[PDB]
Amino acid sequence: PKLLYTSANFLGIPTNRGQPKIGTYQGPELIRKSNFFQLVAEDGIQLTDCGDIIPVELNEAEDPQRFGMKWSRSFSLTTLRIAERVEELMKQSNKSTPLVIVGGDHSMATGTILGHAEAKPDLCVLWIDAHGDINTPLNSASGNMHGMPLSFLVKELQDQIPWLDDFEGIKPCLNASNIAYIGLRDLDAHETHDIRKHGIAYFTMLDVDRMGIEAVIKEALLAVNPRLEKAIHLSFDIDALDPLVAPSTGTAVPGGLTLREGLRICEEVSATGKLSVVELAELNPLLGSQEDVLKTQSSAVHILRACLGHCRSGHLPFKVRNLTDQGIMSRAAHMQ
Amino acid sequence: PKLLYTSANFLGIPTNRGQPKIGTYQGPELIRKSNFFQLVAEDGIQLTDCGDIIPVELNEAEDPQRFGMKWSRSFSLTTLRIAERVEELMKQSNKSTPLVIVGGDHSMATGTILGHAEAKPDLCVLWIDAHGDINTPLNSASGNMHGMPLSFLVKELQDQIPWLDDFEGIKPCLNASNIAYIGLRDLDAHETHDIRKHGIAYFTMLDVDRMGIEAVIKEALLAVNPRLEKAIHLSFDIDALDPLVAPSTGTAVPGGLTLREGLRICEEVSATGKLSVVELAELNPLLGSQEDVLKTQSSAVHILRACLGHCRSGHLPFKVRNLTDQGIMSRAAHMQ
Amino acid sequence: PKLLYTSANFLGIPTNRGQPKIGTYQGPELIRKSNFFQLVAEDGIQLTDCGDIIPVELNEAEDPQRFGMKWSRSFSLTTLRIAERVEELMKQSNKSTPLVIVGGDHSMATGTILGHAEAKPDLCVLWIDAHGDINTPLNSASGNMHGMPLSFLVKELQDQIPWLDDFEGIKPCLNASNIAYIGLRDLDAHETHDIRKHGIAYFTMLDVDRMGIEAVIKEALLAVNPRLEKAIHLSFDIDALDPLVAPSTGTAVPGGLTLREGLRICEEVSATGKLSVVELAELNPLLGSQEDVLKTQSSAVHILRACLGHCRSGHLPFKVRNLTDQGIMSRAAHMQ
Ligand SMILES: N=C(NO)NCC[C@H](N)C(=O)O
Ligand SMILES: N=C(NO)NCC[C@H](N)C(=O)O
Ligand SMILES: N=C(NO)NCC[C@H](N)C(=O)O
Ligand SMILES: [Mn+2]
Ligand SMILES: [Mn+2]
Ligand SMILES: [Mn+2]
Ligand SMILES: [Mn+2]
Ligand SMILES: [Mn+2]
Ligand SMILES: [Mn+2]
Repeated sequence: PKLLYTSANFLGIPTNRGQPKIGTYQGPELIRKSNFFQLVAEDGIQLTDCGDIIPVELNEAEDPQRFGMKWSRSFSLTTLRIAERVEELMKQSNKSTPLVIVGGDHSMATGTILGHAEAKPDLCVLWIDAHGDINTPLNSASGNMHGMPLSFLVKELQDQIPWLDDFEGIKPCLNASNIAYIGLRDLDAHETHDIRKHGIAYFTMLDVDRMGIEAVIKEALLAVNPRLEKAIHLSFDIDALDPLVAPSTGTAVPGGLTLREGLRICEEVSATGKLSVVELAELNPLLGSQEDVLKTQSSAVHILRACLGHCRSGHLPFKVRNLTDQGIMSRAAHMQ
Repeated sequence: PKLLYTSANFLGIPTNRGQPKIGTYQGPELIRKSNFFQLVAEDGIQLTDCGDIIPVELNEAEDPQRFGMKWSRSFSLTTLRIAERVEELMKQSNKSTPLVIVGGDHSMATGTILGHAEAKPDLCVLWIDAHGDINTPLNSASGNMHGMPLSFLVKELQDQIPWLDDFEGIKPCLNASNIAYIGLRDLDAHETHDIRKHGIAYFTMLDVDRMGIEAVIKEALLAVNPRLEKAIHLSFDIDALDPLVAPSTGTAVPGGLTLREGLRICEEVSATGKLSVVELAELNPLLGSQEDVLKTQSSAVHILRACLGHCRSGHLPFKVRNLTDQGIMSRAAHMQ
Repeated sequence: PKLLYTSANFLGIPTNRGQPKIGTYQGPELIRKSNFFQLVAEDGIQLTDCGDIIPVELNEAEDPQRFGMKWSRSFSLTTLRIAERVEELMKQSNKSTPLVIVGGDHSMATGTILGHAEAKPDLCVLWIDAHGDINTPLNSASGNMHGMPLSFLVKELQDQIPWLDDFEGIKPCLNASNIAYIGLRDLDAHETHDIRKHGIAYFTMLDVDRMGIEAVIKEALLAVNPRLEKAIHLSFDIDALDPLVAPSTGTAVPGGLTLREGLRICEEVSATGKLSVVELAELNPLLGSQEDVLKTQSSAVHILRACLGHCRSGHLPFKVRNLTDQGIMSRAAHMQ
């Protein structure tokens, strides 16, 4: 059989300074420890583990609050380290070779999209999330960076981003028109304001309920990738899925996507042939029971396999086995 | 932004004599103890806690079985106390001001609808429930009052209600044509008989499966509130939701509404502008594990927020924050 | 009211040599121990417990591996014992009288279909399962018989079945065109190859997602039972349902049918009037927590009740109770 993607790269980013619950740094390990790699090879894909990006984690004294942001210099230093590594991987990829990134809290997305856009400036972004993650710093109630990662990247938002020297190299590489959200159900007011003002395509769980996921996917792809010309950066927050199916995550919100709805998003996005980067964020194996962690891990693996082209309707074998070749008598043969 | 309802009243009714499992009396506390009030205020709604109705709970000697009914004089005395309090609240409400009632087992509905109809005689009732709760007393296998509350209220059923002096003030204020059921999946035979005989609109989980919830809501509202002329009494039994999402309740039945389907019912009913009373019944925080109770509580809060107009697609902020007003340099400003 | 089936037979088959996890032999007991029998009688169906089939379980020395198969002589001996008993029951059934079989691992299906086809050679098979269970022996990675049961039965597969004397009486009684799958999401490559090559109708969770269960059922029935002329053998693997709703089973796969989707399959299949045999496979009450076992048991009972005609929209009573006959004064009567 033929594959859309025959090889793929894998990268861990154990960010944990974007939100205060310890454990998202164990995200990549949660996936490495799974049968993910084995299942992908069983499908005929050559998957290369490119290791982990080491985040910059400064101490309290070196990284005081600034404009309410917690760990903002850790954030900016990490953003640039991430961007550099992703850019480098995406350029040696130039059948494309998708990069699979396992986080880590969602604050990594500023860095991953930054680097990705360097290699492929024309990209679009599909943001699968219960949350907007597009708070500008003075509007954030939490001061957690994992709630702001897109705001630094969107050109139309720059008049609401306070200036900092160490953020200078974080160049806004996205237009509002290049992003589509699926799964929203917990926007902060100011996000709603920005999303509506600048016309960012979004499809909330309400849209998913009224339209159905099949149409929502079609609409999202239509909105930001009409003729499949652009590379896709698929940013998948695990908390988009329902807590019944992904409990081990920092900010669970009831009424989420079913696993199946999530698989459909990924299957469709994979099948475009334009999946350039997929990142899975906000796994925290330190949250919930042991069985919660397994449910979450399992959901992540199915989700990630779908992204690489796994087909729930089955895969043909590489060589068809035949009974005679082993010198073995078949029942049909025997009946003579 | 504008709201359909800018204020709202909140009332607890800790009924527990309608069914034998202790704990539904802790229902209202389960919700007060939650972030419900905070979330509602965050949406710009002024919510007034009107306290709890104290139920009449007689002892065994004072309240023997009568026609098989358990605690029927506690029921009738409580029905009148409830009716009086609700009538009083709904008249000082005369942008309507919705009343949110947290139970308590479902037997409270005889009282709440009675009083509600006093203030607004022309109402319709949307009954969201896995059960009919319309057993007449000699047909009830359990003798539990929470399985009979509508039978006393429906005019066409009065020839099957045995007469009791203390029930005289429970005047049948509903026509069969004023009620619509959504969510049914466990009707007793005699309920099925009555529901079909007198032509009560009903939509079972089977209808929900074949029609989809969007159409079922439209049909229900069409059946009992064609042009949105009537006040709506929305009686929401928590056990309508699936046990996976509301386990802490006395008579759980598998195959229920998803949380999302429930939210859609409430969102639609809210958006009519006719939500006059909403009541949530059969929470029992004494049932199930600690995590079961949290799941149930959480579902109740999302459900109740939807009823008051909460929007999963987001809310605009009351004042838009701007970076310059604080004397702060934006990144866009800096780039000159 | 009228019933499609007024009586029914019940048979346990505690197979456990088709897969290595101990406990599927407790399947039938799990259902007998439930309120299943009571609920069915409450619907007006006369259900006769025909006891259990005793499987042949040979020791290691007597049953070595052959062509990789584990316990293949236990399998063949059991297949014939099952076939004989089912044939006998289905002939004394000649309003049909459905046979309800509770397993037991799925390897029993070779025997049950064999015997069923003896009594009703013209049957079709609806296979509800996350798995294909149609591996030929040299293609099986596990060597577990519960993954092969259909391969011995399908005429087009016989050139890939190795001959064994003790399998001679296992006569291939099915054509590829007589089988339809619903629920697939974990086919082995060689199954996919066979299913596509010989044109077996199949509807995976992907089809269920895109088409919706209502259409998938219609298509399946169209594919193998166009004008409802054929008896239906409904082979229901509990692991077709989602692990959230049937956790206690040996090979759980995420992203399954909802309980409701499963009920719809059964309701539709029941309503054809052609439900001849229904079998439920792969219950293992030795797996999972106590609450997992209850969830699974409960799902099985609802599923099996649906198969026998249970209606979620309610059942009429056998005799309508009337208030006057007991010499009792109604409220309506009193108001004169
Ligand atoms: N887990 C997430 N987003 O994906 N949290 C964001 C929460 C909130 N919007 C904030 O700024 O903190
Ligand atoms: N929880 C409920 N209804 O909402 N129980 C009612 C059970 C049954 N119909 C009865 O009369 O007791
Ligand atoms: N539980 C099941 N099928 O229903 N297991 C089959 C697993 C696999 N296809 C095999 O041959 O072992
Ligand atoms: Mn996020
Ligand atoms: Mn999120
Ligand atoms: Mn109720
Ligand atoms: Mn109920
Ligand atoms: Mn099976
Ligand atoms: Mn299976």
